[PDB]
Parts: sequence; structure tokens; C-alpha cells
Amino acid sequence: ELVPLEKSVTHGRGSLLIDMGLFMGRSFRVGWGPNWTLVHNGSPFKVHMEKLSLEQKSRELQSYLMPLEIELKNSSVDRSAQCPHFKPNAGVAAIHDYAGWVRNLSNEAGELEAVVKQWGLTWTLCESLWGQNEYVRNLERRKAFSHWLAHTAEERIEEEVSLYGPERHVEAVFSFLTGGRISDACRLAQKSGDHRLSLLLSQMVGSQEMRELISLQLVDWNKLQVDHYIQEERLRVFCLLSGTPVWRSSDNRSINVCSQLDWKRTLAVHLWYMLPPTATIAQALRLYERAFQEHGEPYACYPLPPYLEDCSISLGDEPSAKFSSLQRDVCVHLLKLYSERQYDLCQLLDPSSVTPDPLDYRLSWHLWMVLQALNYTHLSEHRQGTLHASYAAQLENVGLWEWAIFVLLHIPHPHIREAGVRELLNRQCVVRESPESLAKENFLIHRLCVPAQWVHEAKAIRSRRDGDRHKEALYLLKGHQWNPCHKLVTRHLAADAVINENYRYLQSFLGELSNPEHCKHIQDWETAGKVYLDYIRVIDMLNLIQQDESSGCELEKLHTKVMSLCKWVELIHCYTAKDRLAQSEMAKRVANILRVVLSLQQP
Amino acid sequence: TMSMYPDFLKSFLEHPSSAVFELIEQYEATCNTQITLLKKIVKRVTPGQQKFSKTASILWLLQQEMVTWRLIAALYRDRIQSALEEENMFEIAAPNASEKTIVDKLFQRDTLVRQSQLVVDWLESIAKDEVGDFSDNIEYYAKSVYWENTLHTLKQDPDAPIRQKLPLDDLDREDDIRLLKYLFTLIRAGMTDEAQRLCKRCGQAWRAATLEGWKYRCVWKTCCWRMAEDEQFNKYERAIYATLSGNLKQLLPVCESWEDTVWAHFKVMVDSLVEQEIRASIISFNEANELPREYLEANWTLDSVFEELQATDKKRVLEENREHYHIIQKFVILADVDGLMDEFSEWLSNGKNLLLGHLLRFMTHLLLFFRTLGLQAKEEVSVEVLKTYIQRLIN
Amino acid sequence: VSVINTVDTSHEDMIHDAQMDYYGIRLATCSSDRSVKIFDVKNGGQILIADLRGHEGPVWQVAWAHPMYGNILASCSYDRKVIIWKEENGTWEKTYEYTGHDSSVNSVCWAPHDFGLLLACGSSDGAISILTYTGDGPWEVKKISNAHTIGCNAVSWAPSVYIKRFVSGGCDNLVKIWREEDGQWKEDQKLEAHSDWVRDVAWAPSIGLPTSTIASCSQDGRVYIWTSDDAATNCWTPKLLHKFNDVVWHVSWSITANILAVSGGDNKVTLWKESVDGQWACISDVNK
Amino acid sequence: NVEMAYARQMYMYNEKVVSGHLQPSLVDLCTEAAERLDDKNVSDLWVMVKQMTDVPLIPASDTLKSRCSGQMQMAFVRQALNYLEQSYKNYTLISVGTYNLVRSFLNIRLVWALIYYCMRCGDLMAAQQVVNRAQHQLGDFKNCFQEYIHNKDRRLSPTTENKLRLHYRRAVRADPYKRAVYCIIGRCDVSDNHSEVADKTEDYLWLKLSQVCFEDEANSSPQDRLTLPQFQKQLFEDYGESHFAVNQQPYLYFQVLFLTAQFEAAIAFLFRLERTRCHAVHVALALFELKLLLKSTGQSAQLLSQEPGEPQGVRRLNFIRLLMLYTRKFEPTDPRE
Repeated sequence: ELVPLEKSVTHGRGSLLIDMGLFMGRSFRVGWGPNWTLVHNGSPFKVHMEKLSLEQKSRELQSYLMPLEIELKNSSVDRSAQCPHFKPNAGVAAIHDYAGWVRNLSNEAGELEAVVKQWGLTWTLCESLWGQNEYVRNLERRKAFSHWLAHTAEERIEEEVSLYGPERHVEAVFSFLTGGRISDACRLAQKSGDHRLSLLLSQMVGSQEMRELISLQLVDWNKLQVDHYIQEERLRVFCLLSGTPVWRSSDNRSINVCSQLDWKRTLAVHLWYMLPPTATIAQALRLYERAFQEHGEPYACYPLPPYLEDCSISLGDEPSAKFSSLQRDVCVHLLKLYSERQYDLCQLLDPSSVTPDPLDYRLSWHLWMVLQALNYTHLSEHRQGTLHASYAAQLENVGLWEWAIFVLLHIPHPHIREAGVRELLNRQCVVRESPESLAKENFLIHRLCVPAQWVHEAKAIRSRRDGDRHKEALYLLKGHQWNPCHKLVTRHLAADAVINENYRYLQSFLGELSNPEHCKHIQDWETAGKVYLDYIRVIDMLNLIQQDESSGCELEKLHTKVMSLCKWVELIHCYTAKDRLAQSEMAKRVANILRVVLSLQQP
Repeated sequence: TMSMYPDFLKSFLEHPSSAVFELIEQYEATCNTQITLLKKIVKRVTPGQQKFSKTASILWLLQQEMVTWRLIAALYRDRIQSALEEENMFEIAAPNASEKTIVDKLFQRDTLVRQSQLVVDWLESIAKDEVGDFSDNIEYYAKSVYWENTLHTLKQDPDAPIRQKLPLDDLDREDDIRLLKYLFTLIRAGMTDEAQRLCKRCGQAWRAATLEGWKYRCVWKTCCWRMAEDEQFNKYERAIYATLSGNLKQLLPVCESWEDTVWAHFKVMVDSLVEQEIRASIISFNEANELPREYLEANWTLDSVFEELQATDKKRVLEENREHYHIIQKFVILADVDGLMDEFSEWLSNGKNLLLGHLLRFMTHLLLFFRTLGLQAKEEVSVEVLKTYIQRLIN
Repeated sequence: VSVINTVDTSHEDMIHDAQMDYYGIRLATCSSDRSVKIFDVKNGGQILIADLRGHEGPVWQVAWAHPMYGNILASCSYDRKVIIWKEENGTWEKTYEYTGHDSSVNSVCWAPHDFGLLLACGSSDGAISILTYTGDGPWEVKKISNAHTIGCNAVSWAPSVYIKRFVSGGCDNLVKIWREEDGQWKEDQKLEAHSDWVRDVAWAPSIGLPTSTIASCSQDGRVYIWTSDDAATNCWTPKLLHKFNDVVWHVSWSITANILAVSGGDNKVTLWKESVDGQWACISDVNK
Repeated sequence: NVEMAYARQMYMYNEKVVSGHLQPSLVDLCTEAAERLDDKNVSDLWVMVKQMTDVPLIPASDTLKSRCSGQMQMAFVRQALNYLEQSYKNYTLISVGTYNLVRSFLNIRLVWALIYYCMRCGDLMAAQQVVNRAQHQLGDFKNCFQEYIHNKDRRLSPTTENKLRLHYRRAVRADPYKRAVYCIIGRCDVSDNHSEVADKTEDYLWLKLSQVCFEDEANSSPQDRLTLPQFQKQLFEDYGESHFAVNQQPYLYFQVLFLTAQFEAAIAFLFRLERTRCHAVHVALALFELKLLLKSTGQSAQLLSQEPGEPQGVRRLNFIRLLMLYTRKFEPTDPRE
């Protein structure tokens, strides 16, 4: 075993500069390889090697499948250049497509992870704003957002109420009010008797002024030094309907109504109770923001990611110096972008915001696609490329194919994109054709428009490094290679076929390379190619013509050709032993044929 | 600058008062002045160098028009201008007539070969050269003598290292690399006495020696071929020797343009026909062809020279081949030019040559010279080309 | 994270470096026992296929070449000899032995297949030799003398984007980028930030990115990230990753997602990935 | 995109300017969007803009004359040299406190070294510290440095500067730091770039600025004096951009011109820079709103037109044609812009 810990003498001589390198040989760093494979060092004691991949909840194939399929169904192909350019369709109700997918998931998502609910929340908020009479439109958006807020808190509110046991107007009523469901809240308030609310459901009208008069009465009571010996937080709840989020009373008590509420509910309360029934979302957002930014107490709660909430950083005497490094949930930034065009898209699109690990990028990528489709492209080319690459890498880590190809193809740079996809193909392509491989190839060719010639070129690279001649040559056939193919066949296949009497194959290959342009470009084409072609053709024609009444013109042609063939057999160059044998065989055969031809002509 | 129509029109017009000779003269002069004015203002920045490269490539169209002009002019003048008329006096010879006179007979005799020789002459006339006093070619390799660094090390001809392997020194090795680069440049350009002036003012024993002969001789050439075949000599020098021998190395011939490798293959055809010519004119001795096969006595014909020069090492069609102005001058030299005129006129009609702002007017002026000097190209092609050019230039 | 087959190298000393092939079917390994061993790890089975002993001193680095040129394996060494092995019909033989160096050759890195079959050799004599196989004939050698004042520790080529460029780091505290201009290798840039000897420099295989990234580990421990947004501008900006207390040895980028693997003298490998905002964050700590 | 960030900046600035509230900060707003937007070119260039242009104004109804009154050059050199020293020391903290970073940096490249480190970190205090440290054998250099630190613009006595000139001509002509200090302080070796320590282009230019004598001292010898016309002329015409490496000049030569006060020249070059169209527009608009751009009369005329009778070389650029072309870019979607 390597010595446990000798780090003194050898360290002093390790700082020596005569051969610091030789003294620093003990070192090692072998990093990566294809598909994130990690090589490393460390009963024999030597070196070990283990894989490396994204193992966090590594079993979700179906989801990948569904949204990826939806994306392809919504994308357009532009084959203007050699490398196609896929572009998303501009705002084709993609947000609706995503919500449907989330609902389909919800059928069997009762027993899934927490990331599912995070994503659901994110997408539905995106829908309630940017989903897409100005006043009427704003009011409808407000109603939808209210529905979302109520729905997302519904479960929590129901759990809380069950815990209350005998209800208390101090807490029970607070929870009901912030979570809506006023129709059931009235049933809960029957202990004292309250049906003016039924009278309200009948005519939803003048609520503003009613509540304002209630507030006036309350503030009169407050200034009159009364309304003090009543229940402590009953007064807290009265201040809520009044419209004061923080009340400093005569006893110097800081009555914070906004306390015990998570950031979302705090903003919601500001929208309905504190602000008038006719208001714009932006103003409310800004007010809430200033609320936790102090004035004067910070009565609102900081927008925290759903996973970082547990341990709100201990703001011991210095809260601000930490807030300037803490992230905020995607929803806030979505609202800000919905209002104005001055914000860092990069912060908004950070994997950590939704899921702690920095390796999951599905949501981020789909959100970037939606943002591109909403005419919001402030993102720099560098970051776009980085995102695409990381997503493709995650895909490859699991083991995906054409979808990573499509992600690569959204990069708006022709050469770079093409090279990337080519490299990807070469590394993953398998020479052994399988049902799955064939399916993938068909997909690529019939959906993403790629060539089978490129597929065969990939196969030929593999079958050249360590592969066999047969497969290499087959793949080169359809790969439109002239010089290399020519060389290959002349050296090995040719003589083998001569001695195995298989010329039909040799001839197909050689004639496909004899076409006007091909023959022009192929080097040494004239020499060897012509030689072999002539041999085969001469045999065949001799046989046929002898049987077919020996046509004289064809006989003359054969004579000319055989003379030319003699002229070339002598010039055959020898580099190997097979060349000699083949040469001799050909010479013998041609001499016999020549004799037969002379016999059938002159005599 | 946009008025490149006016100069061509004024030349064809004053030549419509004048001869064909001054016509082609003014055409080449105009193309030259045009490219030169183009390169007048081409300013580069580290990035701006890329745009200036695009501009020099664009003006390289005017460059190729200038080259096609000079080539077509000299070739047509040799074809049609009376300079082909003389007695068989240069082709008179006897048994005691020297190889000089046998070569004179070949030179007055062979039309195709002499045309190929003029072709090589054009290859050399269009010369790209590294400067003497401004390039490390010899401006830095102007030492008192060659291998002065090696000599100093030893203290502390090409026969020398060929015999003794390891000794050589790297400073002089690099100096010789740059020198031989200069020499391949200058001689493949054909500035032979200037290359000799270099070999002398530097004093490179092997350079002067290997290249001092004024003109058996077959033995000498076979010997040169064998020495080029030998190892251990520099890249450009190896190519220089193989070429002056009648064989091809690759080291510097790795850097042969379509026209440079054309010079190579045409010189190969001409040298092979020259050797077969002397062999027929048996004047040369038997022991002179000491290594018969190691020299290629047989010649390639013009069409095969062109096919080989066009076929790219990637088993492809050459880019300089697919270029048109080069292809145009090529058909003009190869004398398969009326076919190409028909190809371009039908190209306009099938959807080719349309986009190019020059190629139309180029075809116009070229057919103008061709026909007006001699009635070869037909008036049908003439009218189609002239009318398309007329509509374009009217616009 | 998951543990696959653990190989038994049957070695006698510390394996200084390793490197897998293009398709991940083989693993070369080099030790201080003057022996480069080839391992065929396929479907979880450790099989020693070849043992190549041709060096007089310790072997420092091993580099596999692109598949199209065959199974070419380079191995540098202390004995000033760069030995290029080649596999023909299952048999490994020495095809070329470049002995033109005055001190230990420390690093070998092949060029991208687009450029050709070029190999760069960095030696402790402060010289980089570029070997070039033209297909026919021998190897053309272009030696860049006095590249580094003290010595050269590591070389790495740039991804093909064709301008042939490669980055080299030396014991003179300077990271230098080289560029082939007019057929001659000329010094392009001098990046200065380290206060001590540069141990290893590796150019990121940038995928789909306009920016070019290079990582450099050093003796003092500071790992710097050099980035140039535009190749033309050649303005390189460094960014400190983390100052490790112990000497960092080598750095390696992942082919697909650009994740830097850093190894220090503390016998641990720390993986670093850049976030969208820009800050580099460690994702895992794989100790020996 | 980045156009859109600059856009939101513009819309906010315009709404504030219209509603008449307290002045919005174009310069800091650009630098701040750059703080957020992870474009190191944006961050460095906008911080450089604010940090070289954050000098005292002087409207005085004279734009070019106020920008060319020698005190404008003095304040320019102040902000520029201090920012350069600060960036050098903020890089030095990598080789690393201040003196520790400076020494470890003398080793990153590998008492005059410590005093030169104080010069390049902007610390006359550390300079005087190392001064009183090595005042044993150097003598009157401590006193000349003390007078330099007592005169706020680092302006030596004329007799002292003549003494420094003759001194560097006598002895330091063959210690490079001593030669550099004596020459830049006594306005000596003005022709000599002192390439022994001059390894940076901007540092060399700041040494020439420290060599620049701005006054009409008819008793100042002919060649050991640097005038602004000579310096800027050799810098713009004679130095050229193809020498200053137009590659890195997207951050470098524009910077040299904007710090040597070739305002419309830097604006022209960075307007020719594609990725710097909106940037050049923003910088030039900031300056012209400060009334700092000397404008040209004819709009159709070339981007830079020189008036007849104008101080030879002072560049007048058509802001009309410039911003008109810059708005013809995004006119097709953002007529709001």
C-alpha cells in the first residue's frame, strides 16, 4: 500500500527546485471520458474505477417522453442550409399544452417527488399572467390569479383547520380569511350568527365602502382608548379588515397582522385588504417588496425558494448583506418580467431556484423556449449555448438520442451546430444494426431530416479503427467515397473474388465508380479499375457472343479490348504477394481468351 | 469604379477604329489597372484584415480576368497571328548535328508540344515571389558562407552530410530551409539567373554545382532523378531537383496551384515527348539511359494532363477548376472553347451564370475578341449573350 | 457515484496517469516501473491485453489518438524518448522513437483529427516538439526552442474552430498560447496570474459556445479560469476557482458538459461546474 | 436583448426626465445593468467610462474649450491614473495586503521595487513609507518626493525637475526604477520610453502623462517637454490602431483614446465595432447631454468632419447622422425606442 502519511523530509525535498517534478511524481489526475465516465485511482492495493452520473431520482422516463414529444409537435423545420434549423413556433398556446401535461401527471402524481409540485406551481403561475377593454382584461387576470392563490393554499388551509380543534376567532378566522372560502367561513361563524354575508353573495356590491366604514369605526375605537380589554388577536383581526398591516398601539405594542404568513400570502393580503378593489398588480408587488425592505419595521416576509425556507438565515444584526446573495423563486421574476423589460433573465433561469441540485435542467430549458416564444430574448448567446449543451449532456447521461439532437439544432450557428451533431453521431452510433437503432435512424431521417450517408460515414469511422473490412466497405459504398474505396477493393477484395469466381459483386462496385464524373475524379482509376472491368467484361462477352451467332462487330470490339488488357497486365505494380498471384492468373486467362479469339476470327 | 463598362466599351470602340492586337492589349491593361486600383485602398485591422481578405478575393476576380486576358491574348496570337510561318530550316538536321540542332528541329516541329511549352512559359510569367531584401529567404540567410554556425561548432558540399549523417547544425539547417524555400519559389517562378544570383551572393556550393549546366545528357538527367530519389536533401531543394530532372517529389510540390501543377504535368508531357524525340532521333547514347524505367519516357496527352490537374487529392473536382475565369482561359488554351461558349450561353438559359455581375460582360468582350479577330463563334450565341448583357448594362 | 468494475492492474508502483480511449473500451495506464500497460475493460471485465516496456525511466503521461488513424498510443517519459506505439492485428509494436530532447518529456497531447496526426511534446528543457505524420514517409519535427525559461510541464490543443492553436504551461509561472502562422509556430499570448509553477493546463472542448475556456492549476494551489469571449480579440480574463492548500496536480474537462475535475495533494478530486449566473460551484468531492 | 436592457434604462431615464424629478444617472445605470448582465466587457468598459469621466464639470458656455482647458487634462490624468493603479492592485491581490501583493507579484512576474509598487498602486503614502525606509543612500529623492506629495497635482519645483533631468542623465542613464522615477518626476528622458520597466501600453502612456509638461514655460528645454498636441497626435495618427492591436482594441484602443481624451474618436471606433453600436450611442449621448461632444455642422458629411479654422485635429462628428443611423436599426419594431 502507498505509505499512509510521510510528509516532512520528503516535503522539504519536495520544495526543492532541482527536480521538483521528479519529487512530484507521486501525483495523479486522470479526469473524464465519453458519457461522463470518470477514471480515477484507488488483497492487492492498486487502482479502481467507477462510473459517474446523475443519480438523483434517476427513474422518470415517461415525463421526458411526454413534454419532448409535445415540443416536437409544436416546432418548425427550416432546411435552408446543409444543417437544418429548428425554431419554436411563436406563442402557440404552449403554456396551455404544459398545464394539460401537468394535469395528466396529477392523475398518478400522488405518489411522486416534491419537484413535481414545484414545477406545477411555476407553470400555473406563468399561465395566470403571461398565458394570454383593458380594465376588463386586467380584472380577469386578477380573478385568475386569485383563483390560483386560493387553490395553491387550499390544501394547507384545510390541514390547518383540522388541527385547530375547537375553533378560535383569533386564529381560525385569520386562516379562513387569508385562504378565502368565505362561503364556508360564514357557516363557521354561525356560533355568533351571521347572515349579512348571504345578503352579500346575493348582491356582490359596495363591499369597499362597507369595509371602509367598518375600518372607520375600528380606528375611532382605537383612538378612543377603548377596544383594549377585548381579546388580544381579535383586535389583530379587526386591524386586518381595517387596512393597517402594522399597528403601534398606546401600549407600544407592535401589532403585526402580516406575521405568521409566507411571502405569497403576504402579497395577497396587500392586494385585497390593504389596497382598493381596483388596483394594478405591479403597484402591489412593489409595495410588498418595499415592505420586507424596511422603512418602520420589515413586516413582510422575504421571497424564499420553497426548499430554503426551513432555515431562514439567522439575520443577526445584518440581514441585508445576506439577502444580496440569496435567490428568489422563479415566480417573482416572472411577475417582474410580465410588468417590465428590465431584469436579469439569467437569475430567473437558474436550476437551483426550483431544485437544489445544479444538474436538473428540464424546467429551465422549457421555460427558455416559452420566453423565446414570448418575444423576450435578452439572454446572451453564451448562456443559451451553455444551457443547450448541459441539457443535451443530461440527456446523454441517462441515455437519450434524437431529442438531444433537436436541442443541439436550436443553436442559431450553422457550422457549430453541424459539427456538434456530427460528433455526437460518431460517438453513439452502433455498427450492429438493431431494431432500436433502426428506429432511431428512421426518426432522425424522417423527422429531423438527417442523411443516411452521414450515418454510414459514422459506421465507417468505427469499422476502421477496430472494425472489419467487409462492413467498412459496405458502409463506404453508400458513403460516396472514391479514392479510399478504390484502394481498399483493389488490394484485398479483388484477388479474393478472382480466385472465388465472384465477379457480379466486383463489377457492380467497379461500374458505379466508372461513371463519367466519378472516373474523372478517382485517381489510378484508369489503371486498376479499367484492368478489372475489362477482365470481367471480356469473360462475359466472350461467352455470350460465342453462343449468340458470333456477331462480328462485337468480336472486333472484344479484340480491341483484349489487346488493351494485355498492354495493361504487364504494367501491374506489385507491393504484396497477392498482387503477383492475381497478376499471373489474369495473364494466363487473357492469353487463353486471346488464343480463342484469334482462332474464331482469322481461321 | 462602377464604370467598368466604359473602359471596355472605349477599347472595343477605338479598336472598332483599330486592330485586334491593340484591342486585346487594352483589355489586359484595363483589367490590370482595375485590380491595381482595387488594391490601392485595402486597409486592414486585426479583425479588419478579414474584410480586406474578402476585398482582395473579390478583386481577385479582376485579377483572374487580367490573367485570362493575358493568356487568351498570347495563345490566340500564337494560334492566328502569322508568327507560325517559317521554313523547315530549324527542323533541318544531320548526323553530325548536335543535340542543340536536334532540339531546334523538335522546337520548330511540334505544334502541340511548343504550345505546351508556351503554356509553361505563362505559368512562369504569372509568378508569385518572395522578395530578396525584405524576406528571411536570404535577407537573413545572407551569412558570410553557408553553415557558418556548423563550422564554428566543429571548431569548438551536399556530399558532406550525405556521407556523414549526424553532424549537421540546426541554425544552418533552418537558414537552409528558408534559402531552399526562396529557391523553389524563384525558380518555380522561372527567374533562373536571379536564383543563381542568390546561390552566388550567398555562395551555396551545392546550389551552384547542382544547377550550373547550360543544357550523356540523358545520363545526367537520370542521375539527377536518382539523387532526387535519394533521401536527406531538403524539401524545396528535393522538389527542385526532381523537377529539373523530369520527376515529381511532393515536398514543395505539396504547394502546387492548379496552374502550378498544370506547369508540372505539362512539363512532364513535354519532357517525356522530348526524351522519346531524342530516342527516335537516336543521337543520344545507350549507356546514357542507364536507368530506363526510373524515368518516365512515355508522355501524357493534353486531355489526361487536364484530367489529372483537375482531379483533387480528395477524389473530387477542384475548386480552382470549378472557378470560371480560370476555366475560361483553360478552354481558350485547350482550344475546346466554342463548346464552353455554348455551355455559358445555355447556362444563362438554364439558370446559370445569372448572378455574377461580371461573367456576362466577360463573355461579351471575350466573344467580341474571338469573333472580330476570326469568325468562329456563331452569331446566335453572339446575339443571346449581347442582348442579355445589353439589358443588364442598360439597367 | 455508482461503482462499476474495479480493475486489478498487477502493477508495482504508483500509477502516475491514465487515459481511456475514444469509445471507452480500453484504458491505458502508466507507472514508475517503466511500463505502459493496456487494459481492455469491456462489459465489466478487466483484461490486460498488452504490456509495453521500452523506457529507461518513469513514464509520466499517456495519450490515445483518434480512431480514424488507427490505434495510435503515445507515451512520454523521463528518458527523453517519446515512443509512439501502434496496434497491428492485435500486436503492439514501436513504430517511431523521437529522441530529440535534453531532459524529461513530461506531456503528450494529440491534435484534433481535423488538423491531422499532430503530436505535441513538452519537455523540461523548455522546448515543445511537434511531430507530424504525413501518411507517407517519416515524421516531420518542428521544435519550438526556449518556449519556457525553466521547463514545460503540460500541453493541450484547442478544439478545432482551421487555425491550429495549442496552450502550454511552464515552470516560469506563465501560461502561453501558441499559434501556427505561415507554417511557423509563433507565441500568441502570455497569460500571467500564478505566483508559482504551473502544473497542468487543459483547453476546454467548448461545445456550442462562442467563448473559449482554459483551466490552469498551479503549485500555490490557485486554480484559474481563463476566458476569451471573442477569439479574434484574444483578451483573456482570469477567474479564481478555489485556492487549495495543497499543490493541485492536473485539470481535466468533461467532453459533454464542461465539468472541471481538480486533483490536489490532499488525495481528493473536487468537481466544479459553472452556474448560469457565473459563479463556480463544487458539486461533489470524490476522495481516494 | 442587451439592446433591451439599455432600452428599459432609456425608458426609465426619459420618464424621470419628463416628470421632472431628481436627475437619473445614465452612467451609473449603464454600469449597473452591466453589473447584473454578466458581460465582462460591459462591466469593465462602463466602470472605466464612469471612472474616467467622473471629474469636475465646467460648463462655462464652452464645450471643447472647457474640455481642453489644461485642468481638464489634469483631472483626466487624475481619474485615469488612479483607476489604473487601483485595477493593477486589484489584480495584485491575486498574487497576494498591498505590500505583500506587490512583493509576491514581483515574484509572479519572476526599495525601488516597493516605491514603484506604491506608484502603480496609487499610494503616495506607501511611496513615502519606503522612501523614509531607504532615504539612507538615495538622499534628495525623499525631499523631491515629499514636495511632489505636498503639491497635489504632483508638480515638482522647476529647479528640482531640472535637477532630476540632469540627475537621470548623469547616473540613472545606465537602476531602471530609479531612472523611470527621476525622469517622470523631473520631466526628463521624455523621448525615452524607458523600456526597461515599461512592459504595459497603458502604463507606458501614464508614464508619458507623468512626463507631460502642460505649461508655457518658455524656459523649459526643447525636447524634454511633452505637449498634449504632440502626445495625442503620435497616439492617434502615428501610433495607429493596427499597431495597438485592433483585436483587443474592442476594449483597449478605444480605452486609450477615451482616457487620452480622443472622445469622438473612441466613439467612432466603438461605433464601427458591431457589438458596440448601442454602447457607443449611450456613451456619446451621455457626453453630449453633458455638452461634452464637439459636434459637426454638416449632417450628410462624413461621420467625422473637421471645420475650417478649428484647432488642428479637434474632431467634430455628426451626432445627427450617428444617432439617426443608430435608430434606423431598431426603427422597424421599437419606434418607442
